[PDB]
Amino acid sequence: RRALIVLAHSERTSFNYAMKEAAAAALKKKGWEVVESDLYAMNFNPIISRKDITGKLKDPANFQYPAESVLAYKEGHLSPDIVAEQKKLEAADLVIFQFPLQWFGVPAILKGWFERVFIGEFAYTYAAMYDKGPFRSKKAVLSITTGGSGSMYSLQGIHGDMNVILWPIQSGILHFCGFQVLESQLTYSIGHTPADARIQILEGWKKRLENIWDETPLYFAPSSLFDLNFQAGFLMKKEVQDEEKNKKFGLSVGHHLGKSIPTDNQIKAR
Amino acid sequence: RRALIVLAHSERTSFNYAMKEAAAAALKKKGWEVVESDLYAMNFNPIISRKDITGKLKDPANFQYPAESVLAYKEGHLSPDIVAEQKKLEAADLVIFQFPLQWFGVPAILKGWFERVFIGEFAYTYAAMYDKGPFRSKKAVLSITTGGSGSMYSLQGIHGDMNVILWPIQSGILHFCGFQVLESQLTYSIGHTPADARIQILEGWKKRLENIWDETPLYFAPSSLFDLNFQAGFLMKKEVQDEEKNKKFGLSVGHHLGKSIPTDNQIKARK
Ligand SMILES: Cc1cc2nc3c(=O)[nH]c(=O)nc-3n(C[C@H](O)[C@H](O)[C@H](O)COP(=O)(O)OP(=O)(O)OC[C@H]3O[C@@H](n4cnc5c(N)ncnc54)[C@H](O)[C@@H]3O)c2cc1C
Ligand SMILES: Cc1cc2nc3c(=O)[nH]c(=O)nc-3n(C[C@H](O)[C@H](O)[C@H](O)COP(=O)(O)OP(=O)(O)OC[C@H]3O[C@@H](n4cnc5c(N)ncnc54)[C@H](O)[C@@H]3O)c2cc1C
Ligand SMILES: Nc1c(S(=O)(=O)O)cc(Nc2ccc(Nc3nc(Cl)nc(Nc4ccccc4S(=O)(=O)O)n3)c(S(=O)(=O)O)c2)c2c1C(=O)c1ccccc1C2=O
Ligand SMILES: Nc1c(S(=O)(=O)O)cc(Nc2ccc(Nc3nc(Cl)nc(Nc4ccccc4S(=O)(=O)O)n3)c(S(=O)(=O)O)c2)c2c1C(=O)c1ccccc1C2=O
Repeated sequence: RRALIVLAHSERTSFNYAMKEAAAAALKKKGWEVVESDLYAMNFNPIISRKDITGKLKDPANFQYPAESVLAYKEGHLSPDIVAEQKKLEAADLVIFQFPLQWFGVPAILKGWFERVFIGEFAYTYAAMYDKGPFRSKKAVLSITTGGSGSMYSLQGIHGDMNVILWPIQSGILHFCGFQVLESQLTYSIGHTPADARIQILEGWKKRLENIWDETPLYFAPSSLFDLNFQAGFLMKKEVQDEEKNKKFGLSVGHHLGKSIPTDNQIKAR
Repeated sequence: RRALIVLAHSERTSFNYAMKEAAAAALKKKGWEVVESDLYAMNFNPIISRKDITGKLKDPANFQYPAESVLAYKEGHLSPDIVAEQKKLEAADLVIFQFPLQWFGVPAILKGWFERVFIGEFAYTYAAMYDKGPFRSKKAVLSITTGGSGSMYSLQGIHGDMNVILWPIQSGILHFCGFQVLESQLTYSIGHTPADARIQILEGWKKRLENIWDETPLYFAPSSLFDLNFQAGFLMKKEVQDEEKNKKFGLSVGHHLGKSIPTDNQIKARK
């Protein structure tokens, strides 16, 4: 069992670093082979460019990134820092994303990590996406710390449902490539947590990773219910559309179908 | 009136760049003072660090960006790039974010732009946020070109409702700082769009800009319905919670209240 920890924070004194290192000690004691990826420490470049391709470009005039990136992968002409990361992606059974919440999403350095590493054919394919994604036998977690409390991200909060915020990350990025997303570890208002309570959070996180691989993941609508061709528009099957019309709740946050959204569908397991 | 355009594409030969240039010339046509912000061309730094503070750090031992960046702004110890961008904001009346949809969100360079430019005390404040935000006089628009199609992001699409994908950007980032978000300009299935069809998209976009200041912005639950208190935990007033009990719809995407979401809340204007 091998695991990969990705950390997007610039400081060592950060609670994210402490939250990272805690995961390491907890998993290593369980017999895990853990590798890390402090994005800031590596001086990782999150900005995609034509230099991501180390081979002869197919069209140096009109450059299209999703075209040259797929070709380079099949020929081994991606940037050496991207290939290095991809080797860790496949070798790792569990992937942990540790970061502070930043403007209702991941930090730029992490967003750019996704963009450069999740290259077509490697991470995803339209002939094998979501349920059939390359990373099927793999589980992903989100370990986030926010400045705001949990009430502010409640259904009756000022910012809105936190479930909505985590959707374009856990669904469209993680699950899209086959990943099984587990229940996110949410840390609301960490800047306002008493000293001896912070110490407890580290323990609840370390105890969790003792039996995390046997957890029940979040629910997504399986693609077995979609047409999955380019002429139908990848829409849902009418056999199912007529079935889901008698229900009160939608399938998921993005697959709500103009009706009620399942409580904590993106934070709590089904 | 002044307009700011923030372009996020590495390629000059991209349709996003065409969409930027066409938007520029259309505004200058109507006597707009147009300022541009080509991130890739500006070699903009998208990563936050203590390097963002040129002065002396309050605590180089235990460094915290949010609490340390607010200080530099107050005293004027911010990086020249950040300040040069913060001035373009304040000056302009209309902000346009031109970018390709990348992984169900914005490019890192644009995300980093938000992270370094939008600093506390300037862009936002716990007392002055959303409806009472600092940028409550200004308007913002999203101009997006996606790979997938409109049906893929339809309600029954494999990807899901675009309104959900657009919410954390428009509500959590734009509106949070006071902005008035207009109807996003979505260009689906680009690359599968014919040449003569791509020349018409530009003109229609240039036409919309003619009377875009007189458009209706997207709906967001007014902060008046909430108790802006920490003892109340910034929740909806019980007076308001008892009003929205006999209803079968929420107020927005993030304020669905476990109920239904108003159709096209993040793409189509109110009513
Ligand atoms: C650009 C930007 C955008 C942001 N956007 C958002 C947003 O949209 N929403 C939002 O809610 N927040 C936002 N934030 C705030 C951000 O979420 C918080 O700053 C972050 O979650 C906490 O930072 P940190 O995890 O590095 O911990 P720090 O703030 O560095 O540390 C928190 C506390 O943990 C303590 N600590 C450190 N190490 C240990 C240890 N080993 N044991 C015990 N205690 C320890 C420290 O004493 C410190 O007081 C944003 C911040 C930035 C910079
Ligand atoms: C890292 C990454 C993540 C992505 N994530 C997503 C995602 O989550 N969802 C999604 O849907 N898509 C995604 N995409 C795909 C992305 O949305 C498209 O590649 C992008 O929208 C293409 O837009 P462009 O500005 O590059 O235009 P281009 O694709 O460069 O332009 C297309 C065509 O327009 C023509 N053209 C250019 N200028 C003009 C002009 N002035 N007049 C007429 N024709 C012109 C060009 O000749 C070209 O053939 C992603 C891509 C990347 C690289
Ligand atoms: N850095 C923070 C922080 S912090 O904890 O690190 O200071 C916190 C933080 N949210 C956040 C901000 C303030 C407070 N609380 C807060 N704030 C002030 Cl200025 N005064 C008081 N005192 C106060 C005043 C009157 C009544 C009661 C009280 S109380 O102390 O008992 O809560 N409380 C609380 S809470 O946990 O106490 O509810 C969360 C944020 C951020 C952000 O950086 C940020 C960035 C972008 C968007 C949003 C945020 C953001 O929200
Ligand atoms: N880069 C691409 C590209 S590429 O053009 O740049 O090579 C292309 C591309 N896909 C992509 C690009 C163009 C179309 N356009 C396309 N094609 C056909 Cl055969 N028919 C129609 N008709 C059509 C026209 C308008 C509206 C709806 C429809 S409908 O077919 O969905 O009913 N449109 C269609 S389709 O789903 O509608 O078939 C997918 C994607 C991506 C992505 O990067 C990407 C990333 C994450 C998730 C998804 C994608 C992605 O889908």
